[PDB]
Amino acid sequence: LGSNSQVTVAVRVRPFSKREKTEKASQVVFTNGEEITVEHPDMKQVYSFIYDVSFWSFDECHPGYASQTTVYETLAAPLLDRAFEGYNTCLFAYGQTGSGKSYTMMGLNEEPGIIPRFCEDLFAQIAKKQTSEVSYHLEMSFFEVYNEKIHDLLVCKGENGQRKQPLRAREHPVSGPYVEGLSMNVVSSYSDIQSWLELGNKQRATAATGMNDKSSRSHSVFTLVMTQTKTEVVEGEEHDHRITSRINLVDLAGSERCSTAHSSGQRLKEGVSINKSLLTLGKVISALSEQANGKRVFIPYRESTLTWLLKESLGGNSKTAMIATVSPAASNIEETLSTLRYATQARLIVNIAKVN
Amino acid sequence: MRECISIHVGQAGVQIGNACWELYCLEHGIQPDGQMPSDKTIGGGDDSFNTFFSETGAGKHVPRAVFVDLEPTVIDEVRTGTYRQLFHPEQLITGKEDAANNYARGHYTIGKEIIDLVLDRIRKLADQCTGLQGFLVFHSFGGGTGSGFTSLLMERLSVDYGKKSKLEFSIYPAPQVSTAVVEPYNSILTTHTTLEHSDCAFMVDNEAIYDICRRNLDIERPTYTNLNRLISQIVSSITASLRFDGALNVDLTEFQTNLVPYPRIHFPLATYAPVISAEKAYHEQLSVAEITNACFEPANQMVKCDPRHGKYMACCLLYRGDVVPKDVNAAIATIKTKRSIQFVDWCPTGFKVGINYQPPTVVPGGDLAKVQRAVCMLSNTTAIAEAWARLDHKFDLMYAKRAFVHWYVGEGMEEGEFSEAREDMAALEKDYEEVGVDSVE
Amino acid sequence: MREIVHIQAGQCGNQIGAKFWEVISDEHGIDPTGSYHGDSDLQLERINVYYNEATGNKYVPRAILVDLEPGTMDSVRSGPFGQIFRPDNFVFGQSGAGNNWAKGHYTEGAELVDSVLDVVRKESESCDCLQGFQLTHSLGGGTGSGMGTLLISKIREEYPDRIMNTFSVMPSPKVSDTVVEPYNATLSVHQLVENTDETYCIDNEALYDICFRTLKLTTPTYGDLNHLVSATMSGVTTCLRFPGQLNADLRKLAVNMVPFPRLHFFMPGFAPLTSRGSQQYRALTVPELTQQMFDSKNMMAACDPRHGRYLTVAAIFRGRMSMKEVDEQMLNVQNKNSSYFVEWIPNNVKTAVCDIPPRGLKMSATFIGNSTAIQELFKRISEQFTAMFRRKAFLHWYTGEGMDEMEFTEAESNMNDLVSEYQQYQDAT
Ligand SMILES: CC(=O)O[C@H]1C(=O)[C@@]2(C)[C@H]([C@H](OC(=O)c3ccccc3)[C@]3(O)C[C@H](OC(=O)[C@H](O)[C@@H](NC(=O)c4ccccc4)c4ccccc4)C(C)=C1C3(C)C)[C@]1(OC(C)=O)CO[C@@H]1C[C@@H]2O
Ligand SMILES: Nc1nc2c(ncn2[C@@H]2O[C@H](COP(=O)(O)OP(=O)(O)OP(=O)(O)O)[C@@H](O)[C@H]2O)c(=O)[nH]1
Ligand SMILES: Nc1ncnc2c1ncn2[C@@H]1O[C@H](COP(=O)(O)OP(=O)(O)NP(=O)(O)O)[C@@H](O)[C@H]1O
Ligand SMILES: Nc1nc2c(ncn2[C@@H]2O[C@H](COP(=O)(O)OP(=O)(O)O)[C@@H](O)[C@H]2O)c(=O)[nH]1
Ligand SMILES: [Mg+2]
Ligand SMILES: [Mg+2]
Repeated sequence: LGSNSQVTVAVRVRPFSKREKTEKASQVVFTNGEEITVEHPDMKQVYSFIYDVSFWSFDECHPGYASQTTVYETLAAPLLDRAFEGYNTCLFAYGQTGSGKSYTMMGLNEEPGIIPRFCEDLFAQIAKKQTSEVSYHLEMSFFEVYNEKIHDLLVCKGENGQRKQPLRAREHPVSGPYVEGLSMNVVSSYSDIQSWLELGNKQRATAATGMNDKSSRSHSVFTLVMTQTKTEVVEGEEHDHRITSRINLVDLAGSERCSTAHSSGQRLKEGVSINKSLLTLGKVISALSEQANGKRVFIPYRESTLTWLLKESLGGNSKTAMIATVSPAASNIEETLSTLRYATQARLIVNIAKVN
Repeated sequence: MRECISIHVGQAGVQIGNACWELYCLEHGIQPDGQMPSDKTIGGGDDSFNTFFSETGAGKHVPRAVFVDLEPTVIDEVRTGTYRQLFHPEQLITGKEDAANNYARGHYTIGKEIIDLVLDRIRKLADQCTGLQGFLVFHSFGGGTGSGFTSLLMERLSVDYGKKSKLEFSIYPAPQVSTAVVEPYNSILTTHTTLEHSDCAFMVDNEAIYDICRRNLDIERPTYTNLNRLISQIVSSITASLRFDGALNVDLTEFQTNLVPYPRIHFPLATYAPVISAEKAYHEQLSVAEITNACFEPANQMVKCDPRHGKYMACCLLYRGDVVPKDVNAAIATIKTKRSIQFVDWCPTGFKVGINYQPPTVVPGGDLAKVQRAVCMLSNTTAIAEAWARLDHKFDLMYAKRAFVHWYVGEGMEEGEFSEAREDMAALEKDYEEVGVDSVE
Repeated sequence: MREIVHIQAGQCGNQIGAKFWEVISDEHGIDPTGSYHGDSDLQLERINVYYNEATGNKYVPRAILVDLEPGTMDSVRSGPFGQIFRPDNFVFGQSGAGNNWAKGHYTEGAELVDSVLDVVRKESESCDCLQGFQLTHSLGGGTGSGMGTLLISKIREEYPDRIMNTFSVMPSPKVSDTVVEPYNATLSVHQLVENTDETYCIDNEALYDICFRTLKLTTPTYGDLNHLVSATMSGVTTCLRFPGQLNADLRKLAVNMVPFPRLHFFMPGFAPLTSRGSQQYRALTVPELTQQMFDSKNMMAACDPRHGRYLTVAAIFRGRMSMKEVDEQMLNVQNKNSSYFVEWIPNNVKTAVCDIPPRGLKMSATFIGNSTAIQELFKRISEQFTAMFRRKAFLHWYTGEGMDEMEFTEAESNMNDLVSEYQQYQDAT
C-alpha cells in the first residue's frame, strides 16, 4: 500500500513587539490575500512566495485577519481526523527568536494553541465516540533536546541542582528510532494532560535574552499515544486487532545571532548547538525536495538527534505539516527569506503514509 | 607631522611587514638595532623620518607598527631574529590557537581576547602622533585573522577614530592557484563587513607575481620573500611623498579622493613596471614612456585580470627618481590616444600624477636592479568584477550543499550571515555594471 | 603553546607509539634518559607540543599507555626508549579482552577507564593550551578498539571543543589476523564516526606492498611499518613544532578536509621512499614527491582512489622549496586528472610548508586524502558482518558480556549509511 501525501505548509506574520516599536521598524511584509511578499526597505527586487496556508495577525482589525483557533481548525483539526483514521501526525514549527512559534503551537494561559486544542478536541470527540464497541487508551510523551542531549519533560528531578538526567536514542530495525527511558505516563481525560503540559512547559529550558526575556533554549516534541480497538468478529476471540496513533508536534528554538541577543558562555554554547541543529534540518528539507523530483540524494538524518528521531516523520509514515513564523521588520529580511524559502522546499516533499 | 600606523594582521601581513621594514631601514639608514649612524657625520638632519619611526632621546628609532597573528610561530621569528632589537616587545600574540581558516574564529571566538590590547597599543601610538594621516593594514583574504579580525578591527577604528584614512593591502585570491578550500567564503564575508568601513583596499595576487618573476626577472622557482620585496616597493612609492621631498607629492588623503568615485568601488589594482633583472637592466633605456606603457600592459599587473575586458575609471601614477614632468604628460597623452585603453565617459581627466626625487633602494640579496626611475600605478577598473563573480560562483557551488558551514556555526555564526553577504556582493557587481554604461543626454 | 596529549592502547598502539617516540626524540634531540643532545635551537622552541620539562633539563613525554594485559607494557620498558616514560602513566590491568570488544568496553575496560581519565586530567591541566589528543589503536582487537572508543566518548564529553585524532590499523581485504575483525571494526566505527574529528586509516597490506615494491626490503618486520606510520604522525603535526612559510595546524587541516561532519576518514601517505639503490637514480624535487604521493602505491589505506574521486586532499611539505612549484603542480594534478576530483569544490587541495625538514633528507612530504574509495573498506566489513550475523557465528562471546543484538544492527546501519554518503559523490553529476 501507499499514499503520496505532501506536507501541508502554513505561514504566519506576527505583530510588532515592544523593542520593535522602540527602534521603529516599519512595515515590510504584505499579504496579497494568501500570497506573501516582502519588500526590501530600499525598493530592491520585491520578493514573492506562495503557500498552502497563510496567517496575518499583524493587527486585530485588518481584513484577512487569522487567529489561533483559525490556525487550529485549518491545519491541526485535519491531522486529528487523520490520527483518527489510523495514522501518526507531525506538525513542526520554524522561525527565529521572538517570532511566535511558542505562541502558535502551545500558547498562553488565556489564549492556548494547537497542543491543548488538539488534546481537548481528541478527548471530547472520543467521549462522543466511546462505547462498548471500541475502547480508547491514552498515554503521553513530551521531550526536549538541549545541547545535543535528550531530556524528559514529564519527570521532576530529585534534590540536587544538576539532576537533569540524559537519555539516549536507539534504532529499532522495524520501528525506526526511539528514545530509551521515556516516562510515557498514562492519561484518561483533559485535566491530567493539562497537568503534564504544566510540568513540561515549566521544566523546559528558558532564558532571558536580548529579544524576548522568556526565550526558548530547547527543542520540544509532543507525542501522545492513542490506541483504539479494531472490532473484528472472527472464528475465535474478538477485538484483538487494533488501530494506533502517535502524535508529533514540534516547537523548535531560534537562530540566535550572537551580537543582538548577545551573551558569553552557556547562553552562547547552546545557541551554537541550536543553529547546528537547524542547519542539518534545512539540508533534510532541501534534500527531500530534490527527492520528489527524481534526483538521487541522501538525507542526513544522523547528524542530529532531532532529525534522527523525526526520521519517520520528515519522510516515512505520518501526516505532515510545517508552520513558519515571520516578523514585520527590515531587521529580519534575510532570516525571513530563509524561513520562507525553507517552506517552499517543504511544500514539495512527499511521504508514504499507511493505516496502522 | 604626517604619520601613519601600519598594522600587520596575519602571516601574510607579518612577512610583508618584514620586507617593508627591512626596506625602510635601508632607505633611511637605520640599522636593525634601531640606531642611525648617519648623524655620525651630519648633525641636525632628518632621515630617520618621523612618519614611520619614533625617536627616543637615546638615539633609537622604533617603528610605529602593530603586528598580530593569533599564532606565535610568525612573530617569534622576529623576536628571535635580526630585527629583535627594533620592534617594541609588545608584538601581540595570544596565539594559543589560530583561526583554522575560519572567519567565525577570527571574528567571534578568538576575534576577542586580543583586540582590546590591540586598540590600546594603537591608542598609545596615535597619542604620540600629531598630524596622523591614516592607517595601512596588511592582510589576506583566505584566513581567519586576515579575514575576520581585520574586519572587527576596522569596525572598531571607524568608531574610535572616525575621520581618518584606513587603507588596506590585501592578497586577493587567485582564479586557479590557491592554498585553501575555504577561501571564497571568508573573502565574501570580509568584503561584506569591510565595504562600509574601508576607504581604499589595494589588492594583489600571487599568481600574477609568479608570472612576472618568471618572464621579466628570470626566476622559475621563486619563494615568498622574492614576492613580498616587490610588494614592499609598492608601499614605498605610496609612502615616499611623506618621507622624501618632491615636486608633486601625494598624501594618503589624495588617493581615496581620486581613485574612488562611489564608496563601494574602492578596489584598485597595483603595478610596478620596471621589474627588470640586472642582466636586462642593461640593454634598456628605462624612460618614462616605456614604464608608463608597461604599467598598462595586462601582463605586467599584480592582479590576474585583463583591463581590455573593462573600463578604467581612474589611475594614479606615482613616479620616483629622475623624472621630468613633460615626459609624463607625453606618456599619458600617448596612452589616451590608444584605443585599447578605454576610459569612462564621466572621467575625461582620468589621471593623477605624483613625483618624488628619491629613487628606489635595492635590497641586498635581492632580485631587482638599481634603476634611476621607477613607477607605481594604482588603477580602478571594471575588470575586477569578473574576479568577484568567480568567487561568487565558487560560493554557490559550496553553499548549495552547505559544505564546511558547520565549522562556522560551531564558532557562533548564523547561516543567514552568508546569504546577506552574497547578496551584497551581487549588488556590487550590479553597481559595476552601472558605471560602465555610457551616459545619455 | 599548542600541546598534544598522546594515548596509545593495545599491542599495536604501544609498539607504534614507542617507534614514534624514538622518531620525535631523534628530531628533538632527546636521548633515552631524557636529556638534550642536539645541534640546533629550533628543536627546543616548541618541544612542549609533546614533552614536559621535569628537573635537570630532562624531558618526560605526555604519553598515556594502556593495555588490558601487562605483556606489551613490559616490552616498552625493557626496550630502547622506555626509561623516559613516566611510570605512573603505564595504566594496565589484567583480564585481557580476548580479542573481544565487549570485554574492553563494558566488563574489564570499564574497571580501568577512570584511571586513564585521571592521568589525562593530570596531563591536560598541566597544559597551557591544548590543541587536542591523538590515539594509536587497532580496529581488530578488543582492548585497543574497546577501551579507545570508550575513552574517546569520555573525552569528547569532558573536552568537547578539542581535537580527537586517531591512527587506526584498519583490517585488510585478503588475509586477517583475527577471526572477529568484522564485529569489532563495525562497533568501533559506530563509536568513532560520532565522536572523532580525524581518523587516519592504515592497512598493513599497503605497508607491506610499500616495503616490497618501493623500498625493496625482503624481510619486512612490523618495526618497519610502524616506522612508516610514525613518519605520517610526525608530518601531520610538524607545523606546530617548526616554523614555515605557510603553516597548518590540525584544526585547519580538519576544516579544509572535513566538509560534512562524518566523512572524516583519511587515506594517508608519505614521500619520498627510494629503496637505498634507487637513491642515486632519483632527483629530490617537488614533481617527484608529487608523483609518488598521488600514486596509489604510496597510500596506506588499501583502497584505490582511481575507483573514486577526491573530496579533499592535503599536502604538508617539509624543506626549502618554492611555493610556486607546489601551487603549479597541484593545479596540474587537478586539471589533468579532473575525473578524480569533485566539481562542486573548486580547489580540492590544501598546502602547508615547513622550513626544518627531517634529519636525513632535504625534502619530505605527507599526504592526507579524503576519497570515496574508503567505502570499499567498510562495505566489505558489512558483508563479512552480515555473513556472520545471519547465523550467530561468534556472538555468544559478546552477549555473555552484556550486549544485545540491537547494537549490532545499529552499527551495521550506520556504516552502510556512511558508505551511501560516500557513494553519492562518486558519480559525475
Ligand atoms: C644514505 C641515506 O640516504 O639514508 C636514508 C635513506 O636512504 C632512505 C632509505 C631512508 C631510510 O628509511 C628506511 O630505510 C626505512 C626502513 C623501513 C621503513 C621505512 C623506511 C633510512 O633508514 C631512514 C633515514 O631517514 C631519516 O634520516 C629521517 O630522520 C627519519 N628518521 C627516522 O625515521 C628514525 C627512525 C628511528 C630512529 C631515529 C630516526 C625520519 C623520517 C620521518 C620523520 C622523522 C624522521 C634516512 C635519511 C635514511 C635511512 C637511514 C637509510 C628513508 O626513510 C624515510 C622515512 O625518510 C626511506 O626513504 C627515506 C630516504 C631514503 O629513502
Ligand atoms: N604574498 C604573500 N602571501 C602569503 C604569504 N603568506 C601567506 N600568504 C597568503 O595567505 C593566504 C592564507 O592566509 P594566511 O595568512 O595564511 O592566513 P592567516 O592570516 O595566517 O590566518 P590563519 O589561517 O588563522 O593562520 C594564502 O592564500 C597565501 O597565498 C606571503 O608571505 N606572501
Ligand atoms: N500572533 C501573535 N499575536 C500577539 N502576540 C504574539 C503573537 N505571537 C507571539 N506573541 C507574543 O510574542 C511573545 C514572544 O513570542 P514567543 O512565542 O516567545 O516566540 P518564540 O516562538 O518563543 N521564539 P523562541 O523563544 O526563540 O523559540 C509572546 O509573549 C507572545 O505573547
Ligand atoms: N602495524 C602493526 N600492527 C599490529 C602490531 N601488532 C598487532 N598488530 C595488528 O593488530 C591487530 C590485532 O590488534 P591487537 O594489537 O591484538 O589488539 P589487542 O589484542 O586488543 O591489544 C592485528 O590485525 C594486527 O595486524 C604491530 O606491532 N604493528
Ligand atoms: Mg520559543
Ligand atoms: Mg597563520
